[PDB]
Amino acid sequence: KTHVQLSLPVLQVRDVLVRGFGDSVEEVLSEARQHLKDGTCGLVEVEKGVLPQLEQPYVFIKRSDAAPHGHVMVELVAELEGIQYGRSGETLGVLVPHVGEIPVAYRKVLLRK
Repeated sequence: KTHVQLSLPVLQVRDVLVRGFGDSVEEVLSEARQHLKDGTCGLVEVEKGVLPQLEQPYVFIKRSDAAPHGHVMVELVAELEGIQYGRSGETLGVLVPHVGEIPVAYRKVLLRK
């Protein structure tokens, strides 16, 4: 399937144990996609002071369209030293590995895979 319905655990930035997916734009997009498939991917909602507490490169989910079955259609955009790899809509948040942190909420997304 080109799209996959996911429910992403929303994590508080200060709870996150593994603060990024790796060391290159290509690695973090690779790792993010694998964690999304394996159900081991969390979402941090971006506000003032969040991104400096996470590791670059960042992986964002961004709205790709204006929402089947409650699931917002999203795609992945990476960012390193202020350059983004991809073009998409509004940021829903930054992706991180999920290693058992307790979420505050779930974000239903339809991931372009």
